[PDB]
Formats: sequence, structure tokens, C-alpha cells
Amino acid sequence: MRLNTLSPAEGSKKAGKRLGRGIGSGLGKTGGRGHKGQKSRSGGGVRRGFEGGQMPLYRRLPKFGFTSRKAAITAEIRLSDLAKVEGGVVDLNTLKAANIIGIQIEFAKVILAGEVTTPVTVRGLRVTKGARAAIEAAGGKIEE
Amino acid sequence: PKIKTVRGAAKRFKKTGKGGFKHKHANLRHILTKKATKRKRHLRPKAMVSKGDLGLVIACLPYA
Amino acid sequence: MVSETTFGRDFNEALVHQVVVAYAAGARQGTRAQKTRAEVTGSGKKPWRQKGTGRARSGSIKSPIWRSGGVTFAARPQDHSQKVNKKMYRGALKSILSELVRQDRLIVVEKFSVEAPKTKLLAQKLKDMALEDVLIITGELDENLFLAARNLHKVDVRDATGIDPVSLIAFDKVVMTADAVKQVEEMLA
Amino acid sequence: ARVKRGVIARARHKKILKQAKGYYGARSRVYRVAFQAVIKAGQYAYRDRRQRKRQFRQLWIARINAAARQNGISYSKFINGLKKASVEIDRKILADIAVFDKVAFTALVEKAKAALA
RNA sequence: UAGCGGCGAGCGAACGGGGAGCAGCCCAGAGCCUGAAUCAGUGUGUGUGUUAGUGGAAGCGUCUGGAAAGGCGCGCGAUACAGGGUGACAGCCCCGUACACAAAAAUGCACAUGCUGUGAGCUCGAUGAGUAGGGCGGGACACGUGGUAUCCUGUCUGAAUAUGGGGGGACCAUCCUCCAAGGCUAAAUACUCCUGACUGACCGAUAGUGAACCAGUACCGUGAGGGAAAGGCGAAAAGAACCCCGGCGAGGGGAGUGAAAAAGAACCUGAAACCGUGUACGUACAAGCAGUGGGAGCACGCUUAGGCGUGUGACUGCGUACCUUUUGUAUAAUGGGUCAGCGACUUAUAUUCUGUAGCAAGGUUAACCGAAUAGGGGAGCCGAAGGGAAACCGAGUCUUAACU
RNA sequence: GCUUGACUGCGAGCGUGACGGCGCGAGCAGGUGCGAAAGCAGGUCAUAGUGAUCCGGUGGUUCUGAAUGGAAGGGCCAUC
Ligand SMILES: [K+]
Ligand SMILES: [K+]
Ligand SMILES: [K+]
Ligand SMILES: [K+]
Ligand SMILES: [K+]
Ligand SMILES: [K+]
Ligand SMILES: [K+]
Ligand SMILES: [K+]
Ligand SMILES: [K+]
Ligand SMILES: [K+]
Ligand SMILES: [K+]
Ligand SMILES: [K+]
Ligand SMILES: [K+]
Ligand SMILES: [K+]
Ligand SMILES: [K+]
Ligand SMILES: [Mg+2]
Ligand SMILES: [Mg+2]
Ligand SMILES: [Mg+2]
Ligand SMILES: [Mg+2]
Ligand SMILES: [Mg+2]
Ligand SMILES: [Mg+2]
Ligand SMILES: [Mg+2]
Ligand SMILES: [Mg+2]
Ligand SMILES: [Mg+2]
Ligand SMILES: [Mg+2]
Ligand SMILES: [Mg+2]
Ligand SMILES: [Mg+2]
Ligand SMILES: [Mg+2]
Ligand SMILES: [Mg+2]
Ligand SMILES: [Mg+2]
Ligand SMILES: [Mg+2]
Ligand SMILES: [Mg+2]
Ligand SMILES: [Mg+2]
Ligand SMILES: [Mg+2]
Ligand SMILES: [Mg+2]
Ligand SMILES: [Mg+2]
Ligand SMILES: [Mg+2]
Ligand SMILES: [Mg+2]
Ligand SMILES: [Mg+2]
Ligand SMILES: [Mg+2]
Ligand SMILES: [Mg+2]
Ligand SMILES: [Mg+2]
Ligand SMILES: [Mg+2]
Ligand SMILES: [Mg+2]
Ligand SMILES: [Mg+2]
Ligand SMILES: [Mg+2]
Ligand SMILES: [Mg+2]
Ligand SMILES: [Mg+2]
Ligand SMILES: [Mg+2]
Ligand SMILES: [Mg+2]
Ligand SMILES: [Mg+2]
Ligand SMILES: [Mg+2]
Ligand SMILES: [Mg+2]
Ligand SMILES: [Mg+2]
Ligand SMILES: [Mg+2]
Ligand SMILES: [Mg+2]
Ligand SMILES: [Mg+2]
Ligand SMILES: [Mg+2]
Repeated sequence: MRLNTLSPAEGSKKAGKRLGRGIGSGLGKTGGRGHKGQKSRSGGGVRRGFEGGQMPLYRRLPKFGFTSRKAAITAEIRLSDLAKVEGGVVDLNTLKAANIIGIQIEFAKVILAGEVTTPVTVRGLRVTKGARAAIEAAGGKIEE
Repeated sequence: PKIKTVRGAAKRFKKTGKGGFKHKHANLRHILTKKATKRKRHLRPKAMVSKGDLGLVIACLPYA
Repeated sequence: MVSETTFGRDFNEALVHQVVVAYAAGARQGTRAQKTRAEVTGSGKKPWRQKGTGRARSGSIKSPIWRSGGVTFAARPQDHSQKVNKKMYRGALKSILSELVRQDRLIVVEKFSVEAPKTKLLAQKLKDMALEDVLIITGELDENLFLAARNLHKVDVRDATGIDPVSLIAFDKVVMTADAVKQVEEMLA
Repeated sequence: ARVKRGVIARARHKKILKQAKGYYGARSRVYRVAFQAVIKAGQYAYRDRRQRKRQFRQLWIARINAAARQNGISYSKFINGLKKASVEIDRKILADIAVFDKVAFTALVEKAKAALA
């Protein structure tokens, strides 16, 4: 093991394309750009979504919906997360302390995702019908 | 710098569970009286972006 | 065997390679530049008219085609530093330390010291141990051993905190105080 | 990491100019011309490895024809006769015999004549 | 991201969080008590920097060579093996370097202590009006007048002033929060004409500054302004006494110096195009991309004594350069007089895919702290759940009064 | 003659398009007309009679509602 006996893993270091370095390379002359047109040019090529002047898809289709401000401050808690809080009480504050939800989350819902195997008190959070069954199955309480 | 979302595309397409995009159908803004109820009814639900167009949508929505 | 996960794991060459390369990349200063056609000193005057003179059309005296012109893709100062994942760094160190043990290049001592800050003392101490090119790793920074080792080019004296993967590989042997081993284990877990 | 091209460029140009020795004028002196000359020399040499096989067969056939007609038979009948005699001696050897051992060529003609008659 | 946006191209926050750094005050006024607090100014000391410096270890023999620092042998210093120089590559030859010291005089800074301004503290108060706000026109806010808050004001107006007023994104109520129309304020931040030291997977004379050189010069331009080319003898000038040809030339030949002068100043190396002299072979009855395949002869070398090799190439088959551009080019389409040097897919950041490595239902940290490529820092980001425009529901959800 | 199936929600499956789209459709739910009944009817013998998106209008719908209650504005459905 010396500085001149270390190799990278096979396949880890592919050589970069070098365009315009002769016939042998396979990328000589035009450098893989073909012949002429806008796409051959330095800085050449049409913007994203441009379809040649045809009304593009993102303009011929209608806008829909609005963005909810409430959704940004609402989170989902997995059953797996219930055992990651300290003390076995799952509140908004205990989830925030355990870094399960962000600090600005005002509303949180426990869903049936993953599993729970401890008696956890859930307080102040919504709970799905499946999550409620799972929490109660493992001896927990859903305080509203 | 960060790629900029094409904001018009972000108002037209929502990404689905398997990474497709839903959109609202064209042809249901106006000139509705002449259109059959059946035609309009089929235009109400959201539809998926077709394979030909996904490349164009993905380009426009790098942070979708 | 000390911890087996630290001192008796397989040599992951690919991982060690990445961390060694990253280390050398981290040593690069990356201080240089050339002048683009924007930065070469000269006028923006078109050297001669577009048409009629019989010459190739010219636009700038600073064209990179021209003698004295800009460099087409003039270098800027670069940061060549790579990210090494904490776990990949620590993983590489464990692989290195484990190989040093397998290759009989790690020697452990209870104590390593010299009396005065005198290069002659350390030189004599080292040649008694059949050592010449050696990284000496101590629990703490000792003044006298450091000063004694300074003028010996083949010898380097570190604390446990200042181990690096290149130095572990570079030096023929690595002397570690028993205290340094405790600290390096604590480091790597 | 600036790379000067002089040493490598020189070596490449010299390699081509060495292959262009003997060529007329700019073709043995001037890289641009010598390079074209060397490429064309290679194209011709490729072509003429095939043509050589054609030209030598053509030469052998002409000589066999001459030698056969000295012995009172055409080339075309001679070859047909040897084939009917089951003689597998090829044209290179027949043409060589035709020149260097005329009596053995006469014996081949006699064998060929016997096979046809 | 939210938004803004011929809702196009594009533009693009804030709240909140993690860090760096942190510092508060005064007037709109009298009275009491006094000059006490704190920074300014101008001195004396006091250390401590700066502007010259001082000391600073240890090697010889032999070999090659013009020369030793190289080889070889045997020593020695090292808080000094940074670096430079010396006739080739020197820890020990020299200058340094580590380290330890130094200021008559001037001066930066940090304090200690006079002097002259400076006023602390307490009670009593007081609380910035052509202002806030408005109408019109503009501008600024990520925010293009929009449903448009907020800020600024050219124009016209115009409050309440603490029992009051501002703001909380049209607006109103409620609640919360703050106090405009007076002012000052260090640090974290930005920059480098300039000085010192140090560093570079930066350049090495067409590069690197335009400028390695007497370069912003020569030169060009009325002027603003434009703007070059041009480095290297040798270790040491020992830079060639003297002689000879020549015009008391140029230039040269000797001699001498030197390791070398084919290092002689038109000077290290000394490529190529281009131009010559010499030799071998061919070539004056012969038609074309000049080669290629075949091939005699001649010359010169060589080991069957033989063929072989090297040069040449009579004669002969085949054979219309290259690049570009094109349906298609010997094309009478394009480009190139030749050589040499230089000359074109990069860099940064974001994003996706592939490979590869780590870890794995987790993965990873950013700024920053840290002399620390370590270690700390999990603020964040991505992922483990989706459906719906959304509220919301959730392994479902949406659709619909309800789904086969 | 009697009528409003020129219905509302959906839709197996299929045709035709680069796409945006366009077309055909039995059957299911609700409610309806005609017929004694089987049944037939989601416009017209069929194939032309058309215009994306943006912006804005009108009606419905507390889906949203920038401290909170409202509102404005936005969304969604119908339509211009
Ligand atoms: K390509
Ligand atoms: K050392
Ligand atoms: K010696
Ligand atoms: K030296
Ligand atoms: K006003
Ligand atoms: K108030
Ligand atoms: K210049
Ligand atoms: K220059
Ligand atoms: K020929
Ligand atoms: K053409
Ligand atoms: K022409
Ligand atoms: K990439
Ligand atoms: K990867
Ligand atoms: K379903
Ligand atoms: K029905
Ligand atoms: Mg190709
Ligand atoms: Mg081209
Ligand atoms: Mg074309
Ligand atoms: Mg093309
Ligand atoms: Mg361009
Ligand atoms: Mg967090
Ligand atoms: Mg509508
Ligand atoms: Mg330059
Ligand atoms: Mg780190
Ligand atoms: Mg170089
Ligand atoms: Mg030549
Ligand atoms: Mg000394
Ligand atoms: Mg020399
Ligand atoms: Mg006030
Ligand atoms: Mg105001
Ligand atoms: Mg005003
Ligand atoms: Mg107003
Ligand atoms: Mg305005
Ligand atoms: Mg207000
Ligand atoms: Mg230069
Ligand atoms: Mg040079
Ligand atoms: Mg003379
Ligand atoms: Mg010479
Ligand atoms: Mg000179
Ligand atoms: Mg020299
Ligand atoms: Mg020379
Ligand atoms: Mg004739
Ligand atoms: Mg003749
Ligand atoms: Mg001729
Ligand atoms: Mg011919
Ligand atoms: Mg043409
Ligand atoms: Mg042709
Ligand atoms: Mg022609
Ligand atoms: Mg031509
Ligand atoms: Mg011609
Ligand atoms: Mg042309
Ligand atoms: Mg030309
Ligand atoms: Mg979701
Ligand atoms: Mg009809
Ligand atoms: Mg009809
Ligand atoms: Mg608009
Ligand atoms: Mg509200
Ligand atoms: Mg509000």
C-alpha cells in the first residue's frame, strides 16, 4: 500500500469526450453536432419548451388550481416516527424536538405508514383510522 | 446558478406518484354551448401527459 | 484484536484511492489566470474593414486566433477541493490502519520521547529501532520531540488528532504511542 | 498546464516526410503535399496487392498459352485437358515449367492431349 | 418556493431557522446636586511594534572531469536539510536559515497618570405639523394598477397629537404590536494604487503584463487615441598580442585564449521551409495527380560465394491531389505559396441519467467554529405516501347523490 | 298522435392522431318520454357548419380566506 500502488475501482473513471481532435476519435471535425443549422452553432439551440413556433404544450393547456398556504404548514407523521420522540408523548412540540417535522409545521397527521410497537400517547394531532387502530393495538392512546 | 422553473408550466402540470404529470384538458374554457355534454364531460377529469411530450414538460419543470 | 473494525478490516482500495485523491486535491492552491479576449490590453477597434481588402475578416486585435490575443478559455482561480463523506473518510482511515498492521508497518509503543530538543537524540533513538522513514504519532504535542524531528526530512511527528490518510501511506513505518492508539480508536469508533 | 506542441508536431511531420523519400519536388519536402502523397501511395499499395495477383496470373496464362501453342494446343484446351487428366499443377508452376523445363511442359501437353482425345 | 409576468421571455421575495458580530445613546428643559460618568484634545511615563543592525553550528580523503557540490570511502552539525550562490547536483565553501539579541533618533499602538475642555446622577417634566393621511402624476417595493397593502414625492391639500397615533398586504370590526414627522453610534461587511513576507499540479520569450530588453518607448495619428518588435558568448573576458591577403577596408586565413571558437561577440542548442557544392544512378522519340504493382541495368556495401542489402529506376499494368460543400466534384465550385510556432466543445453553478464508492429506511450536512483536508456544526435538503384545485382524507384518494 | 333522451353522472372496450386533440361505444346509476309490450331515445341518414391558451365577464359553490371573524381576490362547476 503506497501512493504509487492505489488504483480507482474499474468503471469509476470514464474519460471525457474531447471533440474536434481528428478522424480516429470519432468526434473529429463537426464534434458530434452534424452539419449546419442552429444546433451546430456556438450558443445555438432553442429554449426549453420551444416547439418551432407551434403553440407549446405548456401554453396550449389551461392553468388549473391554486396553491394552499395551509398545506405548507401541514405534515404527515409515519408510525415509525412515533418511537423517535423522547418520552413516548407525540405532540407537535415533541415531533419538532425530534426533528420529525419542521419548526413552522402547525398541523400534523399520523398515517398508517411503517409500524409501531410501543404505547405512545398521541396528543393534539389528527390520526388516520388505520393509524389509530395501530397505535391502540400497541397499547397507545389518541388524545385529541 | 439554480435552474429556473418555467413558471407557466408549473401552473399547468402536477407531478404524479410514478413521476408522470397530470394536466387539465384543453377545450373547456369557452364556446361551450355548441359542444356536446359527452365531449365536455370527458374533458373535465385531469389527464396524463403523453410519452411524446414528457421530455418537453420535464425540461420545463426541473424541480417538480 | 484494540478494535477489530478499526485495525482488522479488509483493504477497500477504491475507497482509500478516493480519499487519497481528495486529500491531494485539497492541497491544491488553484491560483492562476490567463486573459480572455476581454482582458487583454488593447482597443476594440476593428483592425480593418469587413470587406474589400483581400484579408481574412478581423474583429478584435484580442482574438484568440491572433498572436498576443486572448486565451480562448482563459483559466480563472479554481477551488479543487472535493467533498469526502465523513463515513468514507473514516472508512478509508480504518482500511489504511488495518493494512499497516497486516503489512507490519504500524509499530505501537507505550511511550515515545526524547529528553532534550536535540535532533541527534531522535536520530539515535530511531536508528536503534531500525527506523529511518517514520510517522511518529503521539497522544499530545510534545515540544522537544517536535523540535528534534523538524530537521529530519524522513521523520514526521504528529498528535493523534492530526493523522491524515496520505501520511499513513507515505511513510514507510508508523510509530503510534499506546495513548495515540486509544485516541485513534475513539476517533474512528 | 500549458503544453507546447513543437517536439510532438516535429516527430509526426518527420514520420510522414520519411515515408515520402524519393518523391518529386514538394512531395518529398513539404508536409502538406507529402502527407497527401503518402496517403495516396498507401491507397495504391492496398489496391495493388489485389492487382498483383491478377497481373501475375495474367502473365502465367499468356506464357502457358505460348508454350501450349508451341506444342500444338491452345491454352483453353490445355487447361481443360489437364483438368480431365486430374493434374492440379497451378498456372504459376506451369508457366515456370514452360520457361525452364520445356520437355516437362511437352509431357504435360501430351498428358492433356491424351485426356481430351 | 410564494408570487410577479404581452401569466410570454423572463423577474423572483418574505416569514422562519442556522451562523459571524454584538452596544447602545443623546437633543426637543428646566430644577436640584455639582462638575463626579464617558469619550475627545494636548503632555509625561510605561511597556510593546516599526523605521538601520548583531552573533548564528558542522568535511575531509580519493575517482572522473576544464572545473566537483557528482561517484566512492570515512566523519560531523541539526530548535539550522527554508532558499540562494559558488567552474556539474553542497546540511558542514559562501550568503543565509533555526535560534538568540539590538536603537542615538523619529514614530504606530496599548495602558498608567496630570492639565484643559466634556459634563454623570436624581426628581419634575416634555415627546419632532405644512407632518401623518388624502386627490392627481410618477417612481420604489420580487409585486408590470392589479382586488394592491407598504415606502418616496412633482403638484393640490391636510389631521389627531398619548383620553392620541402607525402597522398587521384591498377594506371593516376585534385583538395584538409599535410610537413617524430630530440626531449620533463600534464590530461582523467591501476594496487594494501601494509596502513586506510567503505560496502555486500558474507562464517560461508568438507564452506570461502591451512592456523579462531604457515600453506606454519607437512608430502611427491634427487630436482624443492607437501602439510594436526586441532575452541567452563563456566558469571566468581569458572578448582573439602577433603574422598574412585586402582599400592603413569589409571579410577571411593562421597564431593565441578556452573544456569547447562548427562558444568569436550576425555568439547556448541550432529544427523546417528555402538555397548551394560534391558523389551514385537516371534523364535529350517523350505525353497527363508524378505514385503504386511489376522490373532490367548501373554503383556501392555484405557472413551460402553466394545471394542479399542500400541508392537509382530504363521499360511496363493500374492510376484525374487534399479540404469543404453537396443529389453529385479531377472538377473549370470553396480554401490553402511553403515552413515553423500559435489557433476552436471550456469554466462555474444547478439539474437529470449512467458508472463507481460509502452508508442504508435512512443518506448527507451548509454557513460557521476549528491552526486543524480532522473533529464539531443536522439549520437544512433528499427519501421512506399518495390522492385531490382545495379543505381534507390517507394505503388509499378523487370523481359522483352513489358507483357495477 | 303524444312528447323533451337536444337528459345529469359515468363508462368495458375500440378507432384516429407527433402532440394538443377528435371520434365510436355497449353497459352501470339517477331521473324522463313514447309504446299494450318487446323495446327505443344521451339530438338530426352519415361525413363540413370551426378557434388552443392567456386575460376578463356572469351565475353557482363558505374549497381557499396573509393576526382572528368576515370580506376582497383566488379555486372548483356551469357559461360568455
Ligand atoms: K451528438
Ligand atoms: K521532520
Ligand atoms: K568528492
Ligand atoms: K547550498
Ligand atoms: K402630502
Ligand atoms: K393600536
Ligand atoms: K496591446
Ligand atoms: K507583445
Ligand atoms: K509506372
Ligand atoms: K452548391
Ligand atoms: K467561383
Ligand atoms: K452531470
Ligand atoms: K451515484
Ligand atoms: K379506485
Ligand atoms: K337510463
Ligand atoms: Mg462518425
Ligand atoms: Mg461545416
Ligand atoms: Mg442542411
Ligand atoms: Mg442539425
Ligand atoms: Mg457567438
Ligand atoms: Mg430540522
Ligand atoms: Mg370556466
Ligand atoms: Mg497573451
Ligand atoms: Mg466536516
Ligand atoms: Mg511549461
Ligand atoms: Mg529533404
Ligand atoms: Mg553560519
Ligand atoms: Mg555545464
Ligand atoms: Mg414622536
Ligand atoms: Mg404611513
Ligand atoms: Mg403623502
Ligand atoms: Mg393610499
Ligand atoms: Mg407607481
Ligand atoms: Mg393598514
Ligand atoms: Mg511578450
Ligand atoms: Mg526560444
Ligand atoms: Mg580583421
Ligand atoms: Mg557544434
Ligand atoms: Mg552581439
Ligand atoms: Mg551552458
Ligand atoms: Mg549557435
Ligand atoms: Mg517516332
Ligand atoms: Mg532516349
Ligand atoms: Mg509533358
Ligand atoms: Mg494510365
Ligand atoms: Mg449544386
Ligand atoms: Mg469523379
Ligand atoms: Mg465541371
Ligand atoms: Mg479547385
Ligand atoms: Mg485546371
Ligand atoms: Mg462559398
Ligand atoms: Mg486561393
Ligand atoms: Mg402528499
Ligand atoms: Mg331528419
Ligand atoms: Mg345531413
Ligand atoms: Mg396578462
Ligand atoms: Mg383574515
Ligand atoms: Mg390582514
